[PDB]
Amino acid sequence: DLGKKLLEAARAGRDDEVRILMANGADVNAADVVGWTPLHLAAYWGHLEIVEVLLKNGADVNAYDTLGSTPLHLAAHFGHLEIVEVLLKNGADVNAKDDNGITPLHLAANRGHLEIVEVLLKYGADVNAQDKFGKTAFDISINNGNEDLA
Amino acid sequence: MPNFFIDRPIFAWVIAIIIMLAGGLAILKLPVAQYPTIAPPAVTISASYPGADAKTVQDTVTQVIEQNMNGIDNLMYMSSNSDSTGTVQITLTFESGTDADIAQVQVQNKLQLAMPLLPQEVQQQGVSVEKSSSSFLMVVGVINTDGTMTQEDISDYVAANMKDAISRTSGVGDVQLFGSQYAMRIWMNPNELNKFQLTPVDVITAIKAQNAQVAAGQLGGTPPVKGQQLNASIIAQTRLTSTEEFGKILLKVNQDGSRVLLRDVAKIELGGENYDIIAEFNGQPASGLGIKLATGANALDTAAAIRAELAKMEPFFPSGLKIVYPYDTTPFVKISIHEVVKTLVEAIILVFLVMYLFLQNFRATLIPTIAVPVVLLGTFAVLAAFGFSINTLTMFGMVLAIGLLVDDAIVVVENVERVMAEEGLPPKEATRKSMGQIQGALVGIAMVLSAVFVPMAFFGGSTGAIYRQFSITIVSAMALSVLVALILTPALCATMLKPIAKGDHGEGKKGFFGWFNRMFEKSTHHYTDSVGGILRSTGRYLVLYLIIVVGMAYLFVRLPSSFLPDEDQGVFMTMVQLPAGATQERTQKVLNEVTHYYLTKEKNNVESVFAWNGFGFAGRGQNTGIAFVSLKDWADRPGEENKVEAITMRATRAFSQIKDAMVFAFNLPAIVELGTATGFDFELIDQAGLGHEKLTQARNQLLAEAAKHPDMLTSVRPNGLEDTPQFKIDIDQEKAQALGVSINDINTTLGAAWGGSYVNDFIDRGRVKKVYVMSEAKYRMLPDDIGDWYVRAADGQMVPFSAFSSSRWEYGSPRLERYNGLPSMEILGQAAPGKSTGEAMELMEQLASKLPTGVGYDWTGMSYQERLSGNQAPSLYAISLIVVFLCLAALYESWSIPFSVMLVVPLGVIGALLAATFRGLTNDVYFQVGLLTTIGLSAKNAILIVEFAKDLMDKEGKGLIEATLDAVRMRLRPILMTSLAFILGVMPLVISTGAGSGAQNAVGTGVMGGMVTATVLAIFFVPVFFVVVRRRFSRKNEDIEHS
Amino acid sequence: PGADAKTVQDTVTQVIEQNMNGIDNLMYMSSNSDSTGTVQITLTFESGTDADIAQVQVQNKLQLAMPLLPQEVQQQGVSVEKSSSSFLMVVGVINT
Amino acid sequence: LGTATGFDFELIDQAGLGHEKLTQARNQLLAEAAKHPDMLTSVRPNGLEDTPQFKIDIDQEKAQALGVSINDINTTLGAAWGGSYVNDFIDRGRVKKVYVMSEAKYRMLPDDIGDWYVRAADGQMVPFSAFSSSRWEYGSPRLE
Amino acid sequence: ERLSGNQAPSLYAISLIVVFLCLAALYESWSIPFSVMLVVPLGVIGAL
Repeated sequence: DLGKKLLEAARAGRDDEVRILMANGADVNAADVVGWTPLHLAAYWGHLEIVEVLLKNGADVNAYDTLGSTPLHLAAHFGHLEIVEVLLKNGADVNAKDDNGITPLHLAANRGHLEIVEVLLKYGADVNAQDKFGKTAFDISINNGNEDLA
Repeated sequence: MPNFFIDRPIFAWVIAIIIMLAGGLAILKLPVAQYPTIAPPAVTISASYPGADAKTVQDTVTQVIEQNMNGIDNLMYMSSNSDSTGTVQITLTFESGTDADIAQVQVQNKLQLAMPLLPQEVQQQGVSVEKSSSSFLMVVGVINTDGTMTQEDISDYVAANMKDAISRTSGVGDVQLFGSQYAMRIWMNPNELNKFQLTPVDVITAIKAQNAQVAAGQLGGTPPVKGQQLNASIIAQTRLTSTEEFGKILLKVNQDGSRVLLRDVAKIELGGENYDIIAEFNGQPASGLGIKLATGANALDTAAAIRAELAKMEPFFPSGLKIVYPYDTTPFVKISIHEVVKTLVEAIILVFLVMYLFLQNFRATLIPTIAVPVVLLGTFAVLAAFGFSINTLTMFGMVLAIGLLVDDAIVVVENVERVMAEEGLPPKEATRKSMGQIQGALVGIAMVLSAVFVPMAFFGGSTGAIYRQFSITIVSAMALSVLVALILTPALCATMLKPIAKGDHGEGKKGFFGWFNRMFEKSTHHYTDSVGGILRSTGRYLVLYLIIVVGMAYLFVRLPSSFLPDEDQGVFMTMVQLPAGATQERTQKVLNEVTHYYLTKEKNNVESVFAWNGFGFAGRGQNTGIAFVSLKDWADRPGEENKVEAITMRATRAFSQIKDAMVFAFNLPAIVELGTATGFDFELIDQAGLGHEKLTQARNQLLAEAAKHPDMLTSVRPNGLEDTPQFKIDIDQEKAQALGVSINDINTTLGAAWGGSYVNDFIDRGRVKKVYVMSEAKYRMLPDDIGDWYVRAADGQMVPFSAFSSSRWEYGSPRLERYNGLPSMEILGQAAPGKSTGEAMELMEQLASKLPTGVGYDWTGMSYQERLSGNQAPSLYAISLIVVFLCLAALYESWSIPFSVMLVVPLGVIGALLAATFRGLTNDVYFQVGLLTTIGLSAKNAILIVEFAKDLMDKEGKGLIEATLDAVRMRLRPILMTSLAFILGVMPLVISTGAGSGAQNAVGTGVMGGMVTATVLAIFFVPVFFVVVRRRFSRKNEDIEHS
Repeated sequence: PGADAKTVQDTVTQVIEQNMNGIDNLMYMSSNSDSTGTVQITLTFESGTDADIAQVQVQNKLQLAMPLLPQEVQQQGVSVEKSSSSFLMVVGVINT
Repeated sequence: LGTATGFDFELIDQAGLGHEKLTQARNQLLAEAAKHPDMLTSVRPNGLEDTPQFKIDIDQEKAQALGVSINDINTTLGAAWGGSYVNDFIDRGRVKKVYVMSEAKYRMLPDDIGDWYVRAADGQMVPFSAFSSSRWEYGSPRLE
Repeated sequence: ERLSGNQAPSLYAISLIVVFLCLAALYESWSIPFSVMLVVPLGVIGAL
């Protein structure tokens, strides 16, 4: 029925049709074949307002895909600062590890987001957490040559 | 020239027979096809990268080729798509008239300079360059009814034993095989590999070493030693030939001495080169051939020969191998020939009738029965001299010319009958006098009609190619008709007509005919009395004319216009698209449901369903497919409800209830090679440093803004595919370096296992084929299977993939689109109900201009023809007006009298516009050509009316009014005779239902109404036209007679 | 060089032949592969076929298949010639 | 044009037959035609008859055991008995080819096969006789 | 040969017809042409 019409409504960024589908009792926590929830879609693509309409409607803020990644992982990887904040303000695990042991700090530190790193650090991001290769967020920065993050 | 042939009627006969000989000869030898070359020449570059994704394909293949596509002549535009099946196609479209062979050679020459820069995997797969704008001649399907063959087994028999003798058949050019020949499939096992400390690298190296062919020289080889006695070829290694020989390939002799054979780490079977396409004919596995007509080849003779050579193979078939034919244009063509010939032969009959009704002797009915076929046959010889073929447009151009060829025969015979009646002259001396009355006008009519139909042939693009088919056919038949009217028919009038006593109008005959002659004598008197009456107050009817003109304008601006009528072609299409990530097995159930539908709920109508799982018309992928529905014969589908249009609506409606998919059915356009016709074709282009993501953005912007003008655009949407989730896997360069595991060992292990690897060639039953290594399916499906693959370090330890790699989920395109070398997304769509497509584009242009900076746009396909061809029709027909006036100015020796003829133009046009608006048809190419033929016939009537009146004042001294009523009295019977036969002859076309009736309705309705009002109005209006014009431009003493 | 008739036919002749489709006015095709490591593939066209058009379509098709020939065959140079012309003269060269 | 006189016939293998089953049916057709000398005369092949060829087999097990690589074997045999285009030199300003090939006397008879050695990975010279066998067989010197 | 045997009869049937038609035009008669066409075998036998 509507758990499907919601994932695509959340991938498209269609606010009212999300709001209409939440009114139609569509599952906030529906997931596709790779485990991505409407919050996963809205965090990946950068839709703040649907992150706000889903979370206000009881969307699992710490949902993880079939590889262990969370909406904060996507939002911190891809620069959606406001969504990194809105996810974190609603109880997003700031130190969550995927099946590779990668944290939203690892992701944001890779691409050079300096703001999202600080927002994660404030919300208790483990500076010394490690991936499956022993690397931390610092090791990433000296690798990238980003003197600011270092 | 007539007089020469009145005196030599056997000479005139001999020329007619020779003309008939060349024509019937040309018919036997001329190419026959549904349509000539209409779509602009297109060349397609195809390349395949096994296991590669859309991005990898585009960025190692597509861009490399595109950057070398300059210095090519007559190129209109270039477009390409690279998809996740490792397939890239680059189509180059050239101007209409470009030599297709010259275009392909310049493409191939340019594509070549770039071959050294493509990956070896792409080069080894073979980059093809083909002419792709040719249409399909037929589609052959191959099944096994004993159920003993998978589609790969069928596909291999087709390639090895069928495909090549088909490419050899008379007239065929370009054949596409559904599937591939056999490939030696090495299905690897990762557990067994790790347990012996082997990788795919060691497998590939073993096949490349033990499946090889060796040049080994000769015993006694040259230069030999003195006194050598033996010379023999040294045969060292030969390609392997079977699954067993591949099975015992020695991979490794173990420590204890045990041998690691290839069958000890892999299953080995003959399979397909590729498994992305599932092909089903009525739910059964199938392979087949898509066959195209070679340029300028006889479609009738090519299909008939093809069906004979498959019949020369069927004994040598394996048991149960059955040939089937889901598509073949040959029957629809033969029905078209039959219908046009029937229209011609029965239009001849209707003329013999109307001849016998008005002239009442079996002797004058014979003359048009001879002249018309002589012209019809001879037209084919003219078409051969200019390189044309027998097709739908040329055959219909000949029926649209029937009214003009018939009038030439009527006007000549009727005038001899009248001169004999009104003057008692003998047939020979009357024929001489009658020809002196009309031969100057007939020549002048030939020039005027030339100026009407010749400008058509200079439109550009695909539509100009269509008009040119009618233009050359009609002018040729017309020019021949006049020649016959000056050579044969006067000779036939003088030698076959019996004398008529002076003053004898048959008013004293008995029965039906005598009643007829008296009544027509009365009606003529009423006509001239009327026209006498209308001529007394002409300002009243000059206003009536102004109303007919303004009304014709209003009807023209209100009538929608189309390209070519849709035809029930006996086949149609249904397309299937599942959401992203959907698998091959999910789409199959849908196609099995779409299949199952047709062979049950449409049991009477559908003959077969050819389903393809893997490619659709939006792109390629596991989540797409189509089903080709071949109907039963039109004869067994009587009624509206059993036509393709009705069958396609009931299909789409019942596929609304399908949940896992999204399925429509639709008819084929009349010209399938062109497609399109309806709507526009738009391209959104990244012109700065934007990306696929910023481009899909601006597309959705444009798509949403267009959806907010549903008064203007409807059904705007993409042509391509949406982003799908893809498995991004990263190699840690530091760890792989630490564990001593080389990157090259990693990438060929991953690629060959999950994507497959062409290794080398083996030899299957004497025919060279490919060898593929690839993981067995079960070990390469889910991300957890990634861990079960090991790579050898330099020290010798097996290191699992998990020890040097990470991975996430991300989104990516399964089909990237480029236009003219830059990233693009194609956006289709059409104009709203009652709106022009020309103004639908202007909104699309305005919407696209508000898109982000760096995003541009361009029009393509059918739309690109419009944007550069709207200025044409006004100028072209302004040239037609001027030459027509000038020719009439020459015929009449006056600058003003031409105006009396040209004003008849709207008289027939309003009838066509009324009959079209009544029947709810469209301004289409058949309607426009019928407009010209209607306008030409009305102009012929007005020319002869005006010429008779002017000659009465000139050579016989009568005044304006006596000559006007006199001329229009002599012209009443010929004008009515032609129109009665023509209007009656276009009768079966207007009511036509069934195959071909789309075009038949189109040429019938407009011509019919145009014929009716032209004759009703012009008989009254051109007598007004001549009088009012002759009064404004005059100088002295013209209302009164003179010596 | 050094190859036998079977090796020549099955690494060269068949590879080229399978790519000889989509060529206009082709009447028939024949070839021989012999123990001198030499292969010759003759394509004969209808009378009146433009010889230059025929050769170009042959060369264009033969080319797409060059990446699939052994390096030893590519390095020797695959020639494509019009062969139905007759001999004008034969020059011999000797040293007395 | 050549020809003019007589006919020109082709016998074709259209199923999975072989050169051997084809030469068979040819000799069948040739013999039956020779039994109509009232009708056909001088029917015969245009091509060549099968000739004895030296089939030499490499033992994959031994060459693997002696550490001698197959690639070292095949380029040693081919370049010695068949010759190998290597690269280009420059003769009096004109680029020409460079060919390696055995001197004639060491590549005439099957006994000369033994006098060729290949280096193993360890460094020992292994003669051809230590990893190969051979027989006589028939084969076509010109396939049609 | 196999694709060109049907040719000589038709081609020279066309030659006969056009020759007759031309003579029919020259003489203005359908019969007098026959008086000319019958000379054909007179020279053919000498060549044979």
